[PDB]
Amino acid sequence: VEQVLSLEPQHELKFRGPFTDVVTTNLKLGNPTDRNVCFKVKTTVPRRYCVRPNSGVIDAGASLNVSVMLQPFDYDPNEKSKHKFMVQSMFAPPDTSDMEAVWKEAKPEDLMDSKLRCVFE
Amino acid sequence: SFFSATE
Repeated sequence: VEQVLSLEPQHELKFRGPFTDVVTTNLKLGNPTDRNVCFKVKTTVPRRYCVRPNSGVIDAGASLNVSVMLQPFDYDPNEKSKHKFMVQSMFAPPDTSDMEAVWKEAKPEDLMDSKLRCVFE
Repeated sequence: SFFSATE
């Protein structure tokens, strides 16, 4: 199922040092359609990043800049990959603003997944 | 494997 959002970057999030401090990089999500689109940002290491906003609605025709903040470290050595992100999107149903139940209700063909890899430079 | 990111 094709991602209707535009992503910039679309494949790799690049984080430049120093890695003793937070490193913020941008993820721009653009909605070229005539419908509002809900989105969620997920990662394999949620304790290592602060992502703002991490979910929400992008109105028809609008873009949103998501701040992805790599923290210096966390206390979770049992986190598998520190390096994978995913943007999940779905159209907002017309008469709906309780996004939580929408996501639960969603059929797999209604969910659009875009994966990204983090690279530390 | 993927978890909701937090702010």
